[PDB]
Amino acid sequence: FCGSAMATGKLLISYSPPGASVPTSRKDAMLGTHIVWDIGLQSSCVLCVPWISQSSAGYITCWYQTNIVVPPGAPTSCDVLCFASACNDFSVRLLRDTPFMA
Amino acid sequence: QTRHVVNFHSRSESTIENFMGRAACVFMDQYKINGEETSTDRFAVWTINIREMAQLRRKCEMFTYMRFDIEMTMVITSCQMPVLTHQIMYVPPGGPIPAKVDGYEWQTSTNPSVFWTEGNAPPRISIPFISVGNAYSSFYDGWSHFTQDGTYGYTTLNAMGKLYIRHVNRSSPHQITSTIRVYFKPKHIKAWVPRPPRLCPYINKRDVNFVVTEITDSRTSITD
Amino acid sequence: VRSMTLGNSTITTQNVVVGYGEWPSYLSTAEDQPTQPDVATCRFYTLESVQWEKTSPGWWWKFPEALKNMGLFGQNMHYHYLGRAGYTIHVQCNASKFHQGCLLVVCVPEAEMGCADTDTTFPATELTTEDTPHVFTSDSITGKKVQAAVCNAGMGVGVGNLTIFPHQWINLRTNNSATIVIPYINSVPMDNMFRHYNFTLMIIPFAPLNFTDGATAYVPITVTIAPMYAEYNGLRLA
Amino acid sequence: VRSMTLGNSTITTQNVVVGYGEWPSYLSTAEDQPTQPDVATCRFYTLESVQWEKTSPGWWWKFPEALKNMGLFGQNMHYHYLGRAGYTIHVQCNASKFHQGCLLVVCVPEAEMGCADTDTTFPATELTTEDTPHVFTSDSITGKKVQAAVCNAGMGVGVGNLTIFPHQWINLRTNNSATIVIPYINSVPMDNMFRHYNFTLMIIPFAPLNFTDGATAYVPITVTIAPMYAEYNGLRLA
Amino acid sequence: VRSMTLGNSTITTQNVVVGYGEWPSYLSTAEDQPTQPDVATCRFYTLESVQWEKTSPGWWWKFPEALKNMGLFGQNMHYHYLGRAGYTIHVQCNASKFHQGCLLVVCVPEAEMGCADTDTTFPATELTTEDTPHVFTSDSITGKKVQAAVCNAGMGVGVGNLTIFPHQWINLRTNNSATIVIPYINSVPMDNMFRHYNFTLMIIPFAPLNFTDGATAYVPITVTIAPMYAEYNGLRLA
Repeated sequence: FCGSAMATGKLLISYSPPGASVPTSRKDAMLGTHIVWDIGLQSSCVLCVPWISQSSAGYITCWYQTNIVVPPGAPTSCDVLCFASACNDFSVRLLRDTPFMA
Repeated sequence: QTRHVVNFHSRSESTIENFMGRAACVFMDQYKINGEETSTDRFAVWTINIREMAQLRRKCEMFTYMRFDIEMTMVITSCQMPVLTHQIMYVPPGGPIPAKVDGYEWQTSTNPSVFWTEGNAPPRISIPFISVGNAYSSFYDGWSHFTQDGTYGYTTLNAMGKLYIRHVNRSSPHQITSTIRVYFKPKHIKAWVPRPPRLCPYINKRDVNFVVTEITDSRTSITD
Repeated sequence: VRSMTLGNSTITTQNVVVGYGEWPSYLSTAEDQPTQPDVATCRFYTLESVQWEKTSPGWWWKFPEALKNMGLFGQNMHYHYLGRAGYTIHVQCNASKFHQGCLLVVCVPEAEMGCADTDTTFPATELTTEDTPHVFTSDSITGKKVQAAVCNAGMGVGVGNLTIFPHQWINLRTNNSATIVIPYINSVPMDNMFRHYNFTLMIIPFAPLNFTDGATAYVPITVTIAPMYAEYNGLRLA
Repeated sequence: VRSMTLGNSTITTQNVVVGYGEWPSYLSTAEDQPTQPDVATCRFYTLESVQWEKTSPGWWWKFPEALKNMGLFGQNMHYHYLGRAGYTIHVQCNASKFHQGCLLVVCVPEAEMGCADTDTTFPATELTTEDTPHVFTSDSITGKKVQAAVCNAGMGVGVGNLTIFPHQWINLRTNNSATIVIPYINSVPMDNMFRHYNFTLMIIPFAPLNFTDGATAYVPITVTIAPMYAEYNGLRLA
Repeated sequence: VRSMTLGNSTITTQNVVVGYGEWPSYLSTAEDQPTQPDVATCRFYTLESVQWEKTSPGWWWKFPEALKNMGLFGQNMHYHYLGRAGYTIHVQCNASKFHQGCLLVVCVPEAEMGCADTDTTFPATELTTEDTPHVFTSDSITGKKVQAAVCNAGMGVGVGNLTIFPHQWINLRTNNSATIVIPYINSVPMDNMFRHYNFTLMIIPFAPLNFTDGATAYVPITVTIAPMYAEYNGLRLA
């Protein structure tokens, strides 16, 4: 969370399994897998998404649990950066040519 | 296709030697046998560098520094006679080059060359780590000539040599047009200083110049 | 900062008021045998966040049936007609440093509330709207509904001395979070979860919210309930 | 708060990202003998502070020759034609508590940058202006200079995955200071300090600066470099 | 007479053919983690009884998805997209003492069946009608459906030498009950339960039913499946 040091709110980060459908509402995301990430306490919440392979995948949605509460001095609109890597160890087998290069 | 349980645990195919050490064709060229006694179309050149084709060039730019033996195997054909014998002369970085098919450089004892006659297995010539430094540099943020002169980005440490190829047959009754395919392969390869992958397409084979490309493919909204 | 997790629900927290000095527990017969779900049920059910403005008089939720549409706990209410639970209730406020105010977070077992115009009753959809809270009012109201005026919260008592119950103050000067554990207060070991409202979580702002013309015009109050030690009747034969 | 001192230069600091897990060290022959200055050279060379506004796209410095006019280190570059060093780089931001933003402080060894309009080169004064930084741009540019558009920082790579190098995030919510130690990455043990730029300290704002109409319209970023374990060639006979 | 019970399902039974000499078992990684339901799932799912007349040619069920509407096992198929199970299959016949006949109760893993008029396919609702069985036919048939003629059961093999699979004869002279345990034969440890039919329980009368003009004109065949050691993928984070 790259907002102010005075901005405070909650975000609800839901994960859908690879077969399931996306939550259409915040309550339906709360009934599945989620983490109510309090911004005012910690500013960096870490996941670890399993069952990621190919040879119809999951979803990382994010919801307003609460709005961003801000004092009169700090700005109202903030940003959230995301990151991604291999969680513990990663398995990979069959080498090929990349599609990007032409 | 369908999403299967891809259950196994292996990273032997992700090591550097199992990622870079793969033979790829890097040089097609034609060269005749007769006519035009002073011509440049009777032999091949190919200054050896990793910046030959963009598929391999992209893999060498994962890493800043790397050192490796190279083991190339040529695949020589012919069109249109006797049985033909070829010559693949590798000159080192410090080495004289021929100007014509009948130059005296071809007889230099310090330029190793294979004499492959047609019909046998393809000729294989292996070249060790030549460079003056301790590794080949994929990128060189620097100037060849001191005091910020011309020729940006080209160091002389990552010079690998050249590969002059000709027929040894002096003449022929008719025209024979041979085609050579050089199969470059890194060997015993080490690599230092990883580096983010290339995003933009390549422009030229001696520079890093590029057109500003978008990061990823766009989608409609942030939530779809 | 402690990141509690239960099942597949993780919240981020920042002292617990154990209600009546007791921690919820199981009931421990072959004539009547309880079923202990344990699986799921115990996860955190975060309700919808509630905006607290300068003119908000209060809120109340009536449990156990406030969770009647909340997942497996709200689905085991329809298959078993007897049950009991513990309901750890976290109440954050995540206001700023320039906001001021104070809340009474109290649980009030057996809050029998009174109708707005007496000599009649209310249509039973005025006590509870499952997930969403019924607000109080600042003055008296009429009509076939709950007399929801503060100073006489629901029961005809003084709202100031509502502190006799398991409570916690949320003074935005000092703290923001409250947590209450309510170990199933009832006169029968198991009761139906749709007829009987075991307790009434009501959040009442004593000192009103105040701020200046630059801050956000509200403070969202987040309510999270974890049904602990929920056990039900048996459905199998003996 | 730790008040580090080196020689006759003291700074005031507030965790170190050791680049590639190695601390700089000396090279350990009578055919070629290095000279270790130790004296001076190791002191802190604070560059000019850089104002970070809402519309700043980034900056870059090219070392070792960014210090080419900095004291004895910038004078030993003219007398010895071979050298190596370590360059502890502190990057403070000293913003307020109401400012928000985020920086990527990355070092990028061997940042070979690309010309703005390809098929030609740039006049060598576009990569570096010794002490002062070349800024990036928000969009594409033309002319005989460096293609300094972010999202393709200098090298034609994605600017988001520039985190593979020795980096440090400066999130003004949490921290303000960064420190990176870069143990002389090169393919030859010693190289000339005017031809070759060993690394490129580039500071890139991912989340832009934001504030309200009362704060200062900028945040000054302070860069401090300490050349560690600098050693040169020998000038004496053998 | 043994009265087996599993969960809340008790049947009354009267030797087990363990398929391929192996008893089903669990799969025993943090990159992919299975969930073992154990609770429910293992109970007996009695299908609808099937009347066996003198002119019945046979039946087949395609599992695992024959249980796609059977309780929690048929509901965990919709929430998890990977799974495996064991399927103890009891087949009673409860005929009289004056009825005669013989059945082949065989399981046939990977029964890829052929279309009735080749050069085309069938509309995927011809292989399975969840709970109810598709009957065979006594002669050849046409149309976009399964070639369900016995002597070429589904696969183009001889129906007599279908005994290579896990089988059991039900000779009404001697016995009436069959039980087969099929330990999840597949080439991948877990597979989707709607795409792939792991095996095909087909009951084929070799010797036809016969009786006189006083007995009941049919013999009801009762099929009961207990999914053993069912495990699924994980839905939680790691």
